[PDB]
Amino acid sequence: GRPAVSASSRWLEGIRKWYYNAAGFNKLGLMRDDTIHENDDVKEAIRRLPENLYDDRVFRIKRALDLSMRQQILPKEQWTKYEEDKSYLEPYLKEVIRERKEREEWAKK
Amino acid sequence: MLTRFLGPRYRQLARNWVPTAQLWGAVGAVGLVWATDWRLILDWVPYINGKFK
Amino acid sequence: KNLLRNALVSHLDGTTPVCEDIGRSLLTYGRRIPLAEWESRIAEVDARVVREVCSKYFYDQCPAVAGFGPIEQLPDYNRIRSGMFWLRF
Amino acid sequence: AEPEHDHRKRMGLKMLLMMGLLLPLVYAMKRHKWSVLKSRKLAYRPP
Amino acid sequence: NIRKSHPLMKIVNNAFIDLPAPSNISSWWNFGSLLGICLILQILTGLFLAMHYTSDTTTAFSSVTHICRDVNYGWIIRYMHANGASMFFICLYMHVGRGLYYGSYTFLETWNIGVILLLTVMATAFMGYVLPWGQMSFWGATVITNLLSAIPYIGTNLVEWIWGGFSVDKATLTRFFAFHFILPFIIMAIAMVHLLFLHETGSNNPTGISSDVDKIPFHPYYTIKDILGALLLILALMLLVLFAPDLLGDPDNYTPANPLNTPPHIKPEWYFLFAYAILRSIPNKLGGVLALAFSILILALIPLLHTSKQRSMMFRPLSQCLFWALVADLLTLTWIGGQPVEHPYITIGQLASVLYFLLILVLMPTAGTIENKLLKW
Ligand code: HEM
Ligand code: HEM
Ligand SMILES: C[C@@]1(c2ccc(Oc3ccccc3)cc2)OC(=O)N(Nc2ccccc2)C1=O
Repeated sequence: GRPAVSASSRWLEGIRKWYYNAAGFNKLGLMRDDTIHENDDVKEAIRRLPENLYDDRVFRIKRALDLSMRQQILPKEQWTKYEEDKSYLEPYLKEVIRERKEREEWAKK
Repeated sequence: MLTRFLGPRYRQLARNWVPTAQLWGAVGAVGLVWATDWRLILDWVPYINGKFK
Repeated sequence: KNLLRNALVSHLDGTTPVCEDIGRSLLTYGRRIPLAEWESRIAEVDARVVREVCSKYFYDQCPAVAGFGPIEQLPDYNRIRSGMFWLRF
Repeated sequence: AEPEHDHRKRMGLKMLLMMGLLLPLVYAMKRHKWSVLKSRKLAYRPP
Repeated sequence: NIRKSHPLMKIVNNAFIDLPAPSNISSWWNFGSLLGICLILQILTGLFLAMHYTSDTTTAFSSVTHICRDVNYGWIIRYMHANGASMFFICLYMHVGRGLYYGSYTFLETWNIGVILLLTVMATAFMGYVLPWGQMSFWGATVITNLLSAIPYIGTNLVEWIWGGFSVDKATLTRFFAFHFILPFIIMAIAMVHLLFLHETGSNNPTGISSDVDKIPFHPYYTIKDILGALLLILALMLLVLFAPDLLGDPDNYTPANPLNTPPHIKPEWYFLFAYAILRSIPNKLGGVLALAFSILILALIPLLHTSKQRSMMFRPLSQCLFWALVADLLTLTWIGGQPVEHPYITIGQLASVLYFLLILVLMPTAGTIENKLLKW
């Protein structure tokens, strides 16, 4: 249940990395998880972050909102590099989705 | 019973606001005059004689 | 005015405060400035003087603002700046 | 068909002439007030 | 003293002075206040025109000319009204586009109220246009009214009902004057309700990311941004009134009444063009009007088709391309709606019609889903 690497996977990665650059949130210093739409599952995931991450995301978002108002971007040297982009919210979000889905399955019986 | 506002401090208050209240009337007069083109009043300002005779 | 008189005199009570006053007055004013001179300065102040002197430093003047802590509700600078003048005046 | 034709363009003149005064001015009023935000600087200083 | 305690100024303060608003809202956000200015504009000029217009079949066309020739400055007031109606639609369009692009429709209630506000003004402008009893006013009134006749079983009792007769006549011009006078007051109430629901969350912004960490007071900032932008709405309005009074205005309304003779090529106002093309595309009575209704009623399905993990399209290259293809498609519908129902045009017009729906109901949602996958979300 493992071995493979592929020139193709790199193409897929290359297509993702391409879109990531095209999306452009990294020009504002943002990270992927900073751009997620806050629905309830998400608000709760934000709520569960430890202080450091919680604070970092706040500052990044402020930095971006401030750029947006000036319609500027960060120097290229400071864009968030795909692959240096931390999925910090994911595991909390996945867990909050799991527990909700559990509640839902209980509500069915 | 309006005697609550009768005393030295109130008289000094009244004084400090006289120039302001005066100047506000200045603004109101000139402003009413100029918005209705007060024929009467205006005919006396040197220029602004855009009513010949 | 009276509050200043009491403060002035209440302060220069004991060797240390008087010493500090002699020492630093000479640094700043060059002389000592005896209680009595301060008294005459204070006496000269009346409402007019307050109005004029305040107007000069305060009226329609750009302030310096420093804030630390839970300051989300601290007014915007433009808003603070607009509080430095009165539209009825 | 259009009796007003001549007054309209005299007004019309005045509209561009006035607009050419007010536009730059009102624009400058807004930049003045927005100065404070446009040049503000941020710094993050976590423990 | 205080703005905050007085039962009345407290509303003002909470709506226009201390309301926390995103530091980053764009020019695209200016349209809501411009829509308010439009409504007030329509209201004032509308009113003064009512002090001189008469609602009877005979003197209707005439009273309007009385205004343009006899009544002091009626011409300027009349043109501001007409050109104000166009601006109002220009603003609706931008405002609705801004909401789509930026995901603003996710504020369910306020977006749903907006749709109602859209239909209300369209209803309003229709009744308005009929008022001078010109050729297009009459035939346009005839076309649009007859749509209702497509409705099965009750279709004809309804048109005759709304007519107050056997065709657009006397009774209709008078009732249209009445409904056209009250509608903007009713619009005004819906708009306050629109603004109420919006304040519950405050404004969205270009990034689609919460701005609670970087809110600024509506007052000094949006107060001036809105002023500046009002002056721009005004320049654009005057340009029309003062240099191009007849530019959007069809030449045929300058000729009275002909229930007997339909003009060769009747052409909608402008802001109905795209919808007119859609209705026309399909050669069916029922299906045309159904397609027509759906063409507007679709806005309320938009929120169910949101598929992306992001709110705005700011970081969404695919959706962006499809969005503009939508705009470009609408612009095509507009061109086509103003053209004769013939060879090149009907086919172009049918393909643009499937595209509009194809891209909203299927293309956009599929782009959102592949953008998510591309991001590993
Ligand atoms: C205060 C409520 C309103 C009143 C009292 C009012 C009054 C009138 C009157 C008396 C006319 C016929 C005179 C003329 O055609 O110039 C008219 C026409 C019209 N109004 Fe209104 N109206 C009001 C709100 C609106 C609204 C909301 C709109 C939509 C923006 C609107 C757009 C029109 C249009 C398109 C016409 C036909 C203009 C033309 O080409 O002559 N008005 N209105
Ligand atoms: C009488 C017609 C309308 C009026 C008077 C009106 C007024 C406003 C105002 C004042 C705002 C505040 C900020 C801004 O400028 O964006 C706003 C925002 C909004 N309106 Fe309207 N609007 C009208 C038509 C619509 C329509 C047709 C829709 C959608 C069908 C709509 C949905 C929204 C939404 C979703 C927002 C969210 C703000 C954002 O996300 O940026 N409104 N409107
Ligand atoms: C101004 C106008 C109008 C106004 C509002 C409308 O409402 C809508 C606008 C867009 C989409 C749906 C309805 C439609 C037409 O009223 C009117 O008589 N016409 N003229 C017309 C000409 C040919 C066919 C049908 C109508 C309009 O354009």
